[PDB]
Amino acid sequence: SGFRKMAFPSGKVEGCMVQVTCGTTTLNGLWLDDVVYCPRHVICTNPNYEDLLIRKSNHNFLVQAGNVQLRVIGHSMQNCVLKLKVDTANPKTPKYKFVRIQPGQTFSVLACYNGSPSGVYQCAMRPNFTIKGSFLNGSCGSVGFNIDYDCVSFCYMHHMELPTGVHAGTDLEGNFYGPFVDRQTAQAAGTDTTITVNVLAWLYAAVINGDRWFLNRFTTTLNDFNLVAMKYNYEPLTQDHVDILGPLSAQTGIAVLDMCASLKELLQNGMNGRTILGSALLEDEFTPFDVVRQCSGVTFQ
Amino acid sequence: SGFRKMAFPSGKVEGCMVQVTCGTTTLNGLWLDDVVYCPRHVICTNPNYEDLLIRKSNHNFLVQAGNVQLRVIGHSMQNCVLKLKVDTANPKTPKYKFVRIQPGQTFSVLACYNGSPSGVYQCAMRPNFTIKGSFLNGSCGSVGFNIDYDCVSFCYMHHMELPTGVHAGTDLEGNFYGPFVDRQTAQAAGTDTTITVNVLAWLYAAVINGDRWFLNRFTTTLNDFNLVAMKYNYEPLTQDHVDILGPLSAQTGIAVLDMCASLKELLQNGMNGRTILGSALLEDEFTPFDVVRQCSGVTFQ
Ligand SMILES: *[C@H](O)[C@H](C[C@@H]1CCNC1=O)NC(=O)[C@H](CC1CC1)NC(=O)[C@@H](NC(=O)OCc1ccccc1)C(C)(C)C
Ligand SMILES: *[C@H](O)[C@H](C[C@@H]1CCNC1=O)NC(=O)[C@H](CC1CC1)NC(=O)[C@@H](NC(=O)OCc1ccccc1)C(C)(C)C
Repeated sequence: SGFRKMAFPSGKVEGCMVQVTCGTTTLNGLWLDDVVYCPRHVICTNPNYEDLLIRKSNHNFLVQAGNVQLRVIGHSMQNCVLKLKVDTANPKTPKYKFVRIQPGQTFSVLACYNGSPSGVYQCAMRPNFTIKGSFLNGSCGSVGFNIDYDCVSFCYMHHMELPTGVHAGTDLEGNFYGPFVDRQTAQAAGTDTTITVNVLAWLYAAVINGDRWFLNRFTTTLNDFNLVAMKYNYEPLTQDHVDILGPLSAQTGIAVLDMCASLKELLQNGMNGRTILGSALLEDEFTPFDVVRQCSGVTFQ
Repeated sequence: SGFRKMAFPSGKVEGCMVQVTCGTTTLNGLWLDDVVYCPRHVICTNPNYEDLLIRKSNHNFLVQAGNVQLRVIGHSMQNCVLKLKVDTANPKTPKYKFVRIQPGQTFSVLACYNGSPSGVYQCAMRPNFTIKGSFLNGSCGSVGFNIDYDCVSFCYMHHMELPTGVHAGTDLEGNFYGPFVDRQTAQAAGTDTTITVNVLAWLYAAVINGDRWFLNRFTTTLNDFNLVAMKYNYEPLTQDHVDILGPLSAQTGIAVLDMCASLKELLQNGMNGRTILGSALLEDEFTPFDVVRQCSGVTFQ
């Protein structure tokens, strides 16, 4: 019992983190096989990164793997990431993949400074393609990831903080999530919405854990719910979302559209001082998979 | 910027987790040097664990270190933990200590099943010596820990779930936190309180992060605050607590007793639909150290 916002164990990723210093910029890099990936804004000196990178030399890049130097034997840029070719393959390279996630999906973040891990936490890709992380100067190059059995799917590399305190970054192929650029220009996040399928998943987690007070006799149609969703700045719920909530609906014996009726009432009436799973707000950064994973006990290695 | 409930990187602990099977009980163990620590209720068959342990043989204990067998060459019981002497020292043993924490202190939990890590999350030792964890059948033997630079301080080993869905366990010397026993007798948690110094720390985190709406002109004395604390089932605030909040008070320029006045108003008036750091409740599982750590970026290795 219990429900916590739970990150993946970070060991496999910790073994990949290195420090990349170039000029007076230090940030983190990800060392997989004989390549170190890091944000291209580590490059010296509106910037024109192809200009800037040709002025570079391999010896300009100081890569720190713990206390061991890594000799850079080549470099290239891939969209907004730099790939530093090094002469030693990381002996701790896990089985891995580069995946791009969808808004509403969750991942763990290993926050790092100077190539050293500070902490691990979970978050979601918001509908507006930002993440609500916890990142200070020097955190660039920290990565986000999911683990499936033994394989690390890297999905995020951190690049910048936007002026609402939210964060933006790229996939590991260097392509930004959202309409952001690695320029210290005026950029704004854009209007966010609540991830409806996740809120419903979390309501199922609450039921599995004994919070039942928000349940009701009522029911509703998918269209009548989506009419209320739009009013409260919730994302529309699709038949695919109803399908993915299926297993949770089966386990609890509450039909998806019934749990939607509960959410409608919660949206129109509030919680009246009650809490759900220790929260006084409707939580939307747990996916249906996160809930099943946590309430069935799937492990990794 | 940002504030997340952040766990320590779990790598150093992941390398210590093993599976201990004995009869039809499987749970987790902690493998440090040539000893495996696990809950003594793994023992066969109101139980009398000294009786039960003498009936035992070394070969009764199946210790799984990944896919490698560990031969048990001796066993002894230390309070409510078993120490299984094995013939191989764990080559991945970190620098470590066994520490007992105080109510109000926080730690990371590496939740494990069958010796394999499932996830990592942060929590606090409640004033009533329970923790609000996330634990399913098979999680016993999972540990809680803090990391200071390179040294892992183990503080918790998981043993049981109480009938409110909260969790109880021991330090690594086998001594329970709180008045609990490793007996499937009727046991109840006992009345909990809110950890006041932590709530104030979290309010300082909010100010550091730009939430300022709850701040006020007012002030108050330590005794007049503690009179309001007692009314709302908050722990009393001591001059020592005021002292530890000192650094946060300095950084923000808000005197501790002023932030107490803010908390009084929040207690008497509620939040009126506002949120603080993404919460509609007053959060009390961040210590002053957790806040400083996260808003200054301390790392580990
Ligand atoms: C890399 O270590 C840091 C991490 C960053 C610093 C504080 N929190 C963080 O996550 N990243 C950077 O320093 C960025 C480098 C730029 C991309 C090449 N810069 C920023 O994050 C930057 N934000 C920014 O310039 O974009 C928003 C903006 C700019 C101007 C006007 C309005 C909005 C800041 C200002 C945070 C350093
Ligand atoms: C070890 O893997 C499990 C972990 C436990 C199961 C579900 N969530 C958990 O954290 N621990 C046990 O199975 C415990 C072993 C007992 C200590 C020797 N048992 C329990 O946790 C047990 N709880 C319990 O017996 O105490 C509370 C109680 C008992 C009777 C009447 C009122 C209250 C349960 C019932 C959860 C298995």
